[PDB]
Amino acid sequence: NQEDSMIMNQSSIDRGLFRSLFFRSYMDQEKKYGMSITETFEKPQRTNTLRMKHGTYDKLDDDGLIAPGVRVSGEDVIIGKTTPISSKRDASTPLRSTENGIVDQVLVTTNQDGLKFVKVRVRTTKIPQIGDKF
Amino acid sequence: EEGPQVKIREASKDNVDFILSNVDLAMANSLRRVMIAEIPTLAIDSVEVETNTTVLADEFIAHRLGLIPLQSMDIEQLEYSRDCFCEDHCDKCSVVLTLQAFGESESTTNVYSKDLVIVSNLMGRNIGHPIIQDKEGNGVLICKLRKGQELKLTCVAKKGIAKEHAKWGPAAAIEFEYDPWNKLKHTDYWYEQDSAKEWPQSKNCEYEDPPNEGDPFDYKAQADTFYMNVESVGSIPVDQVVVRGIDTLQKKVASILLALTQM
Amino acid sequence: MIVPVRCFSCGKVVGDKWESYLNLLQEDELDEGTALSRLGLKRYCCRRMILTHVDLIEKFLRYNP
Amino acid sequence: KVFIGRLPIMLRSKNCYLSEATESDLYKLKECP
Amino acid sequence: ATLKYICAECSSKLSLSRTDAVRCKDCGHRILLKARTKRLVQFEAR
Ligand SMILES: [Zn+2]
Ligand SMILES: [Zn+2]
Ligand SMILES: [Zn+2]
Repeated sequence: NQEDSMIMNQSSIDRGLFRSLFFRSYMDQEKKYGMSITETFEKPQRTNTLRMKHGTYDKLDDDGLIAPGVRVSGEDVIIGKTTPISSKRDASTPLRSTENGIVDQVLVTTNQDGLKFVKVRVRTTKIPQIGDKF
Repeated sequence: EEGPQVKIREASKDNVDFILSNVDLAMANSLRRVMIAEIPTLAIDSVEVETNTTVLADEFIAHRLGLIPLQSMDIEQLEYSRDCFCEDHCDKCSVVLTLQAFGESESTTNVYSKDLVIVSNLMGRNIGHPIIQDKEGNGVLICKLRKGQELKLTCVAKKGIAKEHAKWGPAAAIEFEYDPWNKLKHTDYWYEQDSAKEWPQSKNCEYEDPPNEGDPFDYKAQADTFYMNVESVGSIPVDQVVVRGIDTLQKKVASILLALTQM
Repeated sequence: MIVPVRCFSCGKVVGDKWESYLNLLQEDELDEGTALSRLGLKRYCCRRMILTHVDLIEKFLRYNP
Repeated sequence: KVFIGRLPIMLRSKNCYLSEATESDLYKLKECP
Repeated sequence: ATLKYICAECSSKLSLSRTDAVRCKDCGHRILLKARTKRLVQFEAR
């Protein structure tokens, strides 16, 4: 506890002492080229272009998304977007490398243009650590 | 009769107010230490979600569920899950529970520990039955459900101690006190003007006797007279928090002689 | 955000005693002081648990799904 | 007669919906009171 | 059973093909959530 620091009762943290939560959102759209060429929202796999990310696509369903409630890991795909060029480049968006957690809400709407908007949430239980600020 | 002896002052269902004399300061402390953690307890560990909707998240509700005290009587007849040979959990090491609630009522629907169901067969040992301190018979308020808030679960109850996590805490806060009349000089009493004139003389002080100034400093004095109040969770009935405590304090000693002989 | 199952410093099952504290004042017209003690709140650790907590859960229940 | 520019509106303001809407209407509008 | 998508407001099951109108089939609203990942989620009690 010297030069400003402090000791903590873990057998108390265990009950709910300074137990918290933290929720992160993710954004992406079904971006249009004009000539009715749109990025595809699904689960891409190699074939023609193979310009893809390295994470786990395997967790996502076939609407190019994980349904909320699944345990996300680290660098695994959360957003499945395929880039058509003149096939399967790819512009999929994965989990932030640092983070971990569970999917909270998988929101999908239409923008002012009507482009398949995605809003995924990453629900983590931040617990008192050996060097957290208080 | 024998060595260090007991003086039960008050007896109840969650408090054993007694006095311990002839014991070493250390022997008194080493049990107060043992009672807080190293006593086997059954409390949920692997909480499995089927469908959730509550205002609390998947792992939110899951944390509180392990904190629910369950009957821990014949816990020394069901081994630690780990020590069994099954695929994770079975009757030998675990007694599984479930909880299937839904916000039916137009009003709020309070999930209580009474709503829990012992699915995995108990095989004939008092265990997995929550501690209901409620008048209404409810016991341990889990959450609140409004509309179609459905909480479909699968809660596994394994063995464990508070050294692992306090949810297996067999006790709450054990009271510890000795040498009320400080004739052992165990404390440099703080005062602006006068010591006892500013410091309140303890309850447990009506059991030792006045110092009397016409006496020297008790240089030959040593500490006994251990005034303790044992606050039980109710998971283990009061007496066993003490008994299965003393017993498990001996086991760790007997383990050392055992280790000395393989050596 | 709802009753903590058990106190932090001690570990006494505070969980159930919420639905019993709410009425103890609403109904019995009592003060918080004797109402906390009427449940069995001796030491301040358990006292601060029931007293200085807010059941935010109800404000969240006031929504749709 | 003729429209000119889409001007953002302040939350709980003049032409804003929130301002008038009650606690119940808020817990219904899925907006925090 | 068979609920790929869900509405936030009225709360009504949907499911639509890749480009088959992001619209709840009662209230105009384009909103919607993606429902439960049926698969059982085991946890910790700590
Ligand atoms: Zn087993
Ligand atoms: Zn306490
Ligand atoms: Zn709708």
